[PDB]
Amino acid sequence: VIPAAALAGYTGSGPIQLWQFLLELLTDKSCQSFISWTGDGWEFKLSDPDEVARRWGKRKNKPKMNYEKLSRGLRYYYDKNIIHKTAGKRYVYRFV
DNA sequence: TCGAGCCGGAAGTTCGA
DNA sequence: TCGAACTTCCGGCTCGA
Repeated sequence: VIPAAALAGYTGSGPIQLWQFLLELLTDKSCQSFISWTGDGWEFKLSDPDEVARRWGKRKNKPKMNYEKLSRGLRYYYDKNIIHKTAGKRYVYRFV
């Protein structure tokens, strides 16, 4: 249930691109047991990023990273038109 | 009445060409 | 060698039960 490293298998061919990784993990395995992926147009909410949130901080050899970070670094990520957060709730994320 | 998560700004080091 | 890129630290705002 972690086909990320198996799907990616994308080697140390340079650090991955932030959103490309997140976007690759998005349209990936089930995502029903650890998060919520609607089966309609393109809506993505983070229900329980327990494995995602700790993988995010693990890549940096950092043991634990709360989710506030993503609301932090992901927010400042409005540099390119790639992932915009939804003004609906707070754990609702979206991509263009 | 009380706690929790989200956001605002800046600085610092490294990548590919 | 050049410029941009993503990360992390400090402290502050408001909502629901």
